[PDB]
Amino acid sequence: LNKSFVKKLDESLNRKQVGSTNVTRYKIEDSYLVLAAVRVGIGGLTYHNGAAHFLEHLKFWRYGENIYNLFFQRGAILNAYTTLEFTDYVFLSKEESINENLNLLLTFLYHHQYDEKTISLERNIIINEINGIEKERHCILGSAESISRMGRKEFELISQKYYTPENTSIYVIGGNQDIDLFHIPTAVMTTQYGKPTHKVNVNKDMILLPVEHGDYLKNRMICHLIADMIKHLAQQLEYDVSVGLFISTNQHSCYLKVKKSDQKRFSSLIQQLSMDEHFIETYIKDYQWRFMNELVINFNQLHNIYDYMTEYRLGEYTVAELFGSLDSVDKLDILAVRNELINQLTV
Amino acid sequence: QDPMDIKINGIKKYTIHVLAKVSASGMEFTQEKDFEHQLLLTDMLETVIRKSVEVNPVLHFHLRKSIIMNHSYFILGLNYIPPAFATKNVKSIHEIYQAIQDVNDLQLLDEFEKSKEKLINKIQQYKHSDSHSGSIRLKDRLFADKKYGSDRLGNFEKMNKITDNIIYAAPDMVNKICEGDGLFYHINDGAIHISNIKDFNYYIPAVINEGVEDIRTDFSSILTCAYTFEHVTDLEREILIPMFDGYIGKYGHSVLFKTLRLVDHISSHYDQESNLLFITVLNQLSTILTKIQHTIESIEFDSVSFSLSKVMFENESRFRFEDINGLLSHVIKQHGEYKNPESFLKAIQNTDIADFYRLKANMRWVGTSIV
Repeated sequence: LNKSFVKKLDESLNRKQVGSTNVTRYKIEDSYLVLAAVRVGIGGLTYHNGAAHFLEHLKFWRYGENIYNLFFQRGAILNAYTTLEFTDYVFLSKEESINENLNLLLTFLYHHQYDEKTISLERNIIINEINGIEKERHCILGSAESISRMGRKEFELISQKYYTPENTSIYVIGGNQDIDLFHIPTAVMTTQYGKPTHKVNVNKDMILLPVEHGDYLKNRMICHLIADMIKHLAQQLEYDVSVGLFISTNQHSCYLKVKKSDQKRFSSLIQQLSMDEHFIETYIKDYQWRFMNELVINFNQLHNIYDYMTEYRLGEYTVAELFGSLDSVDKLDILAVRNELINQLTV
Repeated sequence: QDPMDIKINGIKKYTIHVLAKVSASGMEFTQEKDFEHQLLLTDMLETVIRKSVEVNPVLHFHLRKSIIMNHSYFILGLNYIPPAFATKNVKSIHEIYQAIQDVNDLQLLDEFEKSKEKLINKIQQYKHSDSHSGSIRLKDRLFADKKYGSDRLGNFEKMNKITDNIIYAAPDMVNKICEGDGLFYHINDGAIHISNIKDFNYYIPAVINEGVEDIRTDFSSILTCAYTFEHVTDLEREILIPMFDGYIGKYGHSVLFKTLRLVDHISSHYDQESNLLFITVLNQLSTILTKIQHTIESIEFDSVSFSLSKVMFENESRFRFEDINGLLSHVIKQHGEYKNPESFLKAIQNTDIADFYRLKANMRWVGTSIV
């Protein structure tokens, strides 16, 4: 029953090395489209000047060609976005075109030369974006002054250090064809630089509260659980505290984001969690049922499957290990994190 | 037993199964005098029934009074884990009916105010739009009936005056949902099953006021032009005209984008319910008006760009079919072989540029709204 469903998903989920990169594959029979995503380990936090987002705009150019226009003429829509720690390039297409579209994309991503006119043109575009969530957007975009302090030598050096197969994760969802090096020879287009070490520049009116008590997957379970508990308690009591999440693939810990003005109210709710002895145990059971229901529903949409691969590293971990981590969450884990949240708020 | 079992093969295998019932109300939604009452009771019923039915293995319960081509339908939907992958078997259609008939009236009264506020907010946000409101005013004057425009989600004054004595019309609604004749749809094991062959005849309102000008005075501008087509076939309404809308105002370097880039926030949408193609653009609007009109009047096509619009529209349809709800809505609404997604995709691939010139000859301007 439930065991056969988890086994059903895991037999279609695999991850293997292709060249010098890694490809996470989830095959779907009779799917109408196939989602391909290329995720490079560099985002708004890698450089606090908007450098990763700037590189994202430059990566669309190679020898005067624009890959968005090339994809568009092939009937495919290429979408790119920069987050705090990654830059994603995602597109949908029929499976027959996946191999050629993917190799064409990697051809642009592993190109490391950008002339001065392209750099200045994209800077003017990005300045218009800056002059045109909000803090995170402006942190990723950077400022007009910050991106004006970077030139060709910076962008080309950053490209060679970060835009490599070793610093790239590929996700292909849908269809039934496997991804191999013969069809994507760009997966060995390496530079002299290996995968860069995960350096995180996290930078005054908010606080960041860590959720770290267990393994990588366990921290996601507890972070979502406590955030949902606090929001529920803040509704009955009509607290007006916003609770943001910082859950990144390269972070072992998860984090709660709350306004420094709303700290007293959030602190009262955290201390209020352990009042009702049965509230934590019943909410964990409801979350475990809701988590499984959403996963079954979400595993029909291609982008939702991708979100599980990025947040829970599905592919490196099996679906069985995902539900095993979910089922291992007890009220003692919630109380242990509750104590560390109180100690963090206390000082 | 069902009279038929119309099994459509070649369907994407989803993680869930779906059982849906579509019950037809032959009278047009404009003819229904208790339209605001039926909407509110349906939402009250759905909320109460959801609490009893949305348990394992049922993942989502759906019950709405929807409008499909200017006709009201009761649509009941059930998404559930397949019995081979579920710890509990799903209830039968008889047990789902019994749950609807076992709904307590106090439970419905407990949802009256919340459902009323929910629907009131939907009416306001649908009318209070920055861009869509222009198309709402056009449809009101073009059709001389506010049910096609502002009152499409219900009249605000009628909905706001509803009291909780509406509970006495609940047996009538329960009877219509449970005993009214309808078609059953079942998605399971890479197939779509339909209980019977019956295509509900579409209805499109006729334009009564032709050549409408919404001269409106307000301070911060925006414009909206409406077009229609004559002798609209099913192929045009479902494929060709949606392709034409993407060709002129959506697909990359659209005809309107390039045209209006000379002046230097453009949007277009074809409303299948009203057979109206709207073009919305944010002093300078006076030149844009004549520029848009002359561009639509002298519109031309070519086979290379046409072939790209076919590919783009096929992939947009494929993306809708990826979602099991998008697939279900397609099979419910389409007629004949278009219910089959493969046949619908094949019909897109078989279109030719001569279809666009037939559409151009049948195209005309009907209204314009400027704020």
